[PDB]
Amino acid sequence: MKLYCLSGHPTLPCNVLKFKSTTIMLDCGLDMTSTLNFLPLDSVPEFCLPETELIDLSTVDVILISNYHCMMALPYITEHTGFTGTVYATEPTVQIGRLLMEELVNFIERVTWRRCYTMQEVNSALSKIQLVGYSQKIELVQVTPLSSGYALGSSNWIIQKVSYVSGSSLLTHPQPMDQASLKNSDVLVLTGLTQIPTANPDGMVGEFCSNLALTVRNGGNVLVPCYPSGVIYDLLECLYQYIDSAGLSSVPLYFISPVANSSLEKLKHYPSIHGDFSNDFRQPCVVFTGHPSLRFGDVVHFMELWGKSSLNTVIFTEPDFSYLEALAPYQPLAMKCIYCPIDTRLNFIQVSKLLKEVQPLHVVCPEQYTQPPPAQSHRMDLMIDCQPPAMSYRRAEVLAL
Amino acid sequence: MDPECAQLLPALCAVLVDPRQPVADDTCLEKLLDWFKTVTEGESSVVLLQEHPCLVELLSHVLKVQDLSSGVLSFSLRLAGTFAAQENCFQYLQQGELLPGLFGEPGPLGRATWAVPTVRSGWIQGLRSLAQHPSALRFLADHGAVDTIFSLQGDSSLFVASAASQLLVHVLALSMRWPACAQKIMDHVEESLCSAATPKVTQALNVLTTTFGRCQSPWTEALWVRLSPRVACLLERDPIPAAHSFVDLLLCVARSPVFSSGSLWETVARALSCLGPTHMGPLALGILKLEHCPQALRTQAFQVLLQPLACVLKATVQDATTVDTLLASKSSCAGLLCRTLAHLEELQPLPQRPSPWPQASLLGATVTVLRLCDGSAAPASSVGGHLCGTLAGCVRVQRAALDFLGTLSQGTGPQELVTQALAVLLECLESPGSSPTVLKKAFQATLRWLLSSPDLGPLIPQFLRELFPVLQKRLCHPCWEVRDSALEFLTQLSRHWGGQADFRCALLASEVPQLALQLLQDPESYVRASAVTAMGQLSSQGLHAPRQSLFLELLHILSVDSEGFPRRAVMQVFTEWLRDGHDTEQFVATVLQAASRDLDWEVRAQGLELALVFLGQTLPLTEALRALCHVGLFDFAFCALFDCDRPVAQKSCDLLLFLRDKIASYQEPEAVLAMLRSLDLEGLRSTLAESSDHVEKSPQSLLQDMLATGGFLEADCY
Amino acid sequence: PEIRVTPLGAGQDVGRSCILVSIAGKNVMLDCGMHMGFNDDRRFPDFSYITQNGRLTDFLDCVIISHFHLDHCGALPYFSEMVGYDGPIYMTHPTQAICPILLEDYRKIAVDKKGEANFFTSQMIKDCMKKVVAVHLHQTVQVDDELEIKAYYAGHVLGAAMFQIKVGSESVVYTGDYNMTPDRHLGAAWIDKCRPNLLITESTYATTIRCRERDFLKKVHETVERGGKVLIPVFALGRAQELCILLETFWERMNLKVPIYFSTGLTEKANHYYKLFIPWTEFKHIKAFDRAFADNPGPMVVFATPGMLHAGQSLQIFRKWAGNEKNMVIMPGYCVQGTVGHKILSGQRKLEMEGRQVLEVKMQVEYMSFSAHADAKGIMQLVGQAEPESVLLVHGEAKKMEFLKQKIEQELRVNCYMPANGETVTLPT
Ligand SMILES: [Zn+2]
Ligand SMILES: [Zn+2]
Repeated sequence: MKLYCLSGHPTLPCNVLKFKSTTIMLDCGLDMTSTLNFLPLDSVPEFCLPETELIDLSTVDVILISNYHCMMALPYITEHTGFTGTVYATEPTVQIGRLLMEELVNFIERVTWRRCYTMQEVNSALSKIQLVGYSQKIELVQVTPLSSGYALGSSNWIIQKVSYVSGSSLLTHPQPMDQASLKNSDVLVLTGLTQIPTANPDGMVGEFCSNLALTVRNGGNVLVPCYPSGVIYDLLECLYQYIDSAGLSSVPLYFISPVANSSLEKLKHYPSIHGDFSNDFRQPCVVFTGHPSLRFGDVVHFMELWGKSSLNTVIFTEPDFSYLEALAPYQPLAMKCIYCPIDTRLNFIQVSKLLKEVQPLHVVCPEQYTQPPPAQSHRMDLMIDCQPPAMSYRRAEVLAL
Repeated sequence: MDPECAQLLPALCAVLVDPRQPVADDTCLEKLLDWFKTVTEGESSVVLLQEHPCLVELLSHVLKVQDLSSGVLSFSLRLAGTFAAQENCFQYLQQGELLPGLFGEPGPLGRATWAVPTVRSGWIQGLRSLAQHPSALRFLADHGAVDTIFSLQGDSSLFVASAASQLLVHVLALSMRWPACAQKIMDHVEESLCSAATPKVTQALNVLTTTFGRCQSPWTEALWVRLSPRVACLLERDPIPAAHSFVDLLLCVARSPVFSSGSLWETVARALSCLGPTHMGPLALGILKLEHCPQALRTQAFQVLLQPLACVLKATVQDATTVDTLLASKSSCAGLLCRTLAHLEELQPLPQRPSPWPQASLLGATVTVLRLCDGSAAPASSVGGHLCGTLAGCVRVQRAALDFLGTLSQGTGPQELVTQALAVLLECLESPGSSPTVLKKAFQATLRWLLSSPDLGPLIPQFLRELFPVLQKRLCHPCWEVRDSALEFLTQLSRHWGGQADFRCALLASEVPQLALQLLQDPESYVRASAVTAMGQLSSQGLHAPRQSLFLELLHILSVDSEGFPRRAVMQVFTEWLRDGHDTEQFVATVLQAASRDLDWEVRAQGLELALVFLGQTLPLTEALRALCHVGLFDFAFCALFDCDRPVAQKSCDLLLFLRDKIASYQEPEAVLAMLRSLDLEGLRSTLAESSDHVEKSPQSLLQDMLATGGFLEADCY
Repeated sequence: PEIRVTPLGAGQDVGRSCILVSIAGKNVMLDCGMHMGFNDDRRFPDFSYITQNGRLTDFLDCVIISHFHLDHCGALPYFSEMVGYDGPIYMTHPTQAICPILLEDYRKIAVDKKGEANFFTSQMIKDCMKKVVAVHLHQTVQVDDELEIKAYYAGHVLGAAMFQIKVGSESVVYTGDYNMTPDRHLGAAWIDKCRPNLLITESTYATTIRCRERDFLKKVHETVERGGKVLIPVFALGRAQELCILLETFWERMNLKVPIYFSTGLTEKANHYYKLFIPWTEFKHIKAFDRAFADNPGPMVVFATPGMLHAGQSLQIFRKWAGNEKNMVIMPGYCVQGTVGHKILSGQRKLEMEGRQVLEVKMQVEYMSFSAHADAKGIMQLVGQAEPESVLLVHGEAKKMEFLKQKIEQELRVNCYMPANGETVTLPT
């Protein structure tokens, strides 16, 4: 048990697990943290990648995946390298991840780090994947996915004993976060916690709907940079409830996106602005569109048209891109900017109650969790309170376990 | 009594004891037992028991049938007690061994019915009615009932157990006004204080608490000096047996200069040091409420009431018993601060306040517990760093602190306090993660701090420009109770500062009067009522949204609407308009048409209140009446006179009576005064001004409903 | 760490309702209710037996209102404002939208009977509705970081629930009024295998095993084909709507032409109480009503709404049509002593109106109790489906509990309590 760690990011991990004879590489998603060093669509916005210098991929056997938010690096791992193993994942996961992959490439061919990939790779990558359901035991050790409740297809993986928890929620619609299924283990890898540990989600949901309805009630336009799948659904089930309860009347909801029709499986879902959108475009309106990073996509067009008036408003909900640095290339600015990070993950008051119920022996988390946050360095509760102390790791490290 | 009820008594007594009919209704008995008290309290009782010799056979059957219900027994015991309250009836009820048979082992005491707490509560409340004269005093001593009450003061029913201790206190104080009864009681109490289990000690300390306070005669003074040695020896065990009962004794003793004149203040002073951090508070505040007290004691009282706050103020950048509790756990920390802020708030409005009352230091200690709760404090120790992890996001401590910070504004102080107070208040409003119950208190604290400042100076207008952008964000919250709370703030603020050129410049400059008007169509009915009231106020001040397109929008709600809350909120607005004076006849005529056609009793009642206001401004006289008949008032007042709601009929009765008076000191006045005289009003007023059950609550109709069963009528939900 | 329960109300009774539960370290109150038929401080529970401590906010941790009936929620504006209490009040979503109208409609009766001595006002019902925290079915919510509650589906009214309380190893489920027969209106109660330490059920229809739905329609049909008028005294919400949907159906399926009338004045949930009804499980022949045409000769059906023939429309209408052998009244509920609707339901036919008058009553008088509670079969069905460690009975009659207590004791082989009004009950964990 010598856990090679290829990426240091706490939310988009990359961990290789060495065993007696098997090797497992779980949760191999990209790091969009770098695509906003560049300028919007003077170069090509280039992406990061897990540090493959630690070990070759021709030795990796299997590649597990929990959820779609960390899969976009699957091309670089199974196509450009000599990877010749199988890949397991869940049915509603790959159905969604395929959708996000088509959006990204569509945005970029419109006109160590590596350039972006093309439609050729993703099809061959999304081919050699074997799909499973919850509790369907798979052999090799005997890995099996469970229910985390974070996203639609989002599974924790218990290897056999070593448990693995990444990006799990407890505030729910999906299948509940099971807890009895992952106790009595030797070690327990725990990654993917919330990144806004202080503010509750329910506060920020009421903060999204309130800044929205405050603008459209005053004759203004609201731009919401979001993904086509993920948090956008919880915004809409809350926005529908808000409109019915608070009484917002007759405001369009233009969900324009290159891949939007298959994205739902009075929200009009036009495919692009070049088309019948410019004709049926009534203001004041709301447009869930673009890419969160603001470095490409349709939002770059909207961000320029409306950005010259104090009545309009842009609201950020992706708790991954710092909205202050993702917005600098547009200054000077007159349009209000609001940060309303909706994040539904395991809070620190929630993770401890888990441990005092699951009761593992050893736990392992990145450096950013065994230390209080960089803002509230004094707050000692915003940290994994476990006994015995948790074995931390960093980027490009080899633990002993 | 009266002839209608009298002739119905013999049948009543027959059905109550008969074993074939179903058991009588428990509610009916209670409503019947209350009737007898009314009769006997104003007349003699022995005259009654002869004039109607059927009640005795009911009492006499109680110890013969051996199969009475469980609830007819209870009725009879309380009935035998309420009759034998006068000495004449107490003896007259003994020829045949009736009273010593009911409250003795022959009666419902020795049988297999002393198991239902209804009979026991009836036995105790039976004695308490008769124990009011010396003849009964001898009855309680000899046959033995004080020995029985001692066993009832341990019962498993708080309703019985606590009514027994209220009987010992009644027997004791009656015995002396030592005598026979008193000497046995004080012995059992004094023997209970020396017990080993808590329930026995609590039973004693509750008999003592009622003694001191209900009787200050100098025999009580002798009792305190004899028991003080044992009472003081209670603060020596590992757990003090009954702390909240112990504390309540010291306070009822202390608030009497008699008892306080040497061993009292020595125990009190020692209690403050040995009681835990759950009762030390309630005792330390009781001290500060008193005028007479050793100054060395109060200085120790106040200093143990401020101790939890003093620990927070030092563990943040600007006592082991306390520092342990605030860190022991989250429940105990939030527990100790919520009680301390409640106590220290019941203390401020008092004239016997401690002095000097620290104002500047308390506020700074209250503001620094709102930031810890909010989450933006700054530690200065490891106990301050542990405090941020506990108090952060605790709604119970944030509600307690926000009520206190609102109280700490009625004492005049420097403006440095106000700037520091509003600064932390405004942070609670412009913040996510404040619950709808915290936003209701932040909005109530912000209002007392504004209306208590030393036009509008140089600093208030700046806070306003910072504020109204936060009010716009709250009128759009996704909860009806927050959009409602922000419309009662905008109403009260505009009710005071409505005529200040500064407030009208910061209001209209923002988008508040436009959001306040798009809420006349909120789906929730409680927010239409608040929006209508705010527009009514905002338009009396001349601050309409940039004047009669409102009266057209309000009059639409009064007619075409679903709920009652907006409609009765519209009527209060139209009345305030007419009385203030914001074509008058056409106004009153249009409104009194939608009132009379309405279906709610509150909208019609305010209609006549809108008429009174208009009637007064009118009452040369011939047109005054002609105008008064043009609006249709007489059509309104007469229809409401014979109405299905007695509260609506009184308002119209009081209206015409006020109209029949003014029209005397001064169609035609002559003819209309006939129509006013033709119908009776004083007879109408006397009928309307009575309850709506003067027939169904009468003793006549109460009696008939008990002996005239035999229909379909069991108990279900309302 | 024992559990204590004190039936401060509804112990061997169906009047007040209040149950003070003390799980290992938390106190909880359930169903703060009322008692019609009185006019003084006796209509409310006795909270003094709780306030022999610090203030209520310091003692209690939450309040839980099962459904919107008045014997289960009618002392909330009093307990929360006059006694004084600031804290969460956990209803469901329809119960929060129906309570403010029922409490405002009963306040019309109290202010009429001259009984507002110690009573809440219309401003105090609003401030009490703001302390409420609505919940969603099957959606666990967090109280005090250690006290976890969760609702279920009960039935018997729109909005009712069956709460569950958890402080860790200990658990108490409080089944309010619930049904097990899958009625054609709401449904049957369902609870999952939780196995709490206690189950606090009710025993209204203890010793009792769709005849009523038909017999109602037949008697209206038999009295409307003879030129007679019907009168149905009913409260604003609750049973008034489950009859309108019943008459509206039967009338299009028979193509009748008689006018139906319905008006409350405080609300139009005749078409909004249905809006909340759809997420749980527009009229043609039902118009509005006024005093104008309560005397035009012709067949009719009326839903007047001052309640169980209290003072108001119902009493005034019934006072007119009383002199006719063809008319009838239907009492679709339980009336309490001290009201016109109680005498009529049992015997008396010669009332007395204001003055020395005597009104002779020749109409028909029927009693179709449309309540929907559980029964001996259903209660046994739930205790098995719930599998508790002890059962406690409230909200019933004194004897029907005693008989039912034996069957649950013997058949299911578990200890069942039957606590009186005020008797604490301890059971170890
Ligand atoms: Zn009930
Ligand atoms: Zn019910």
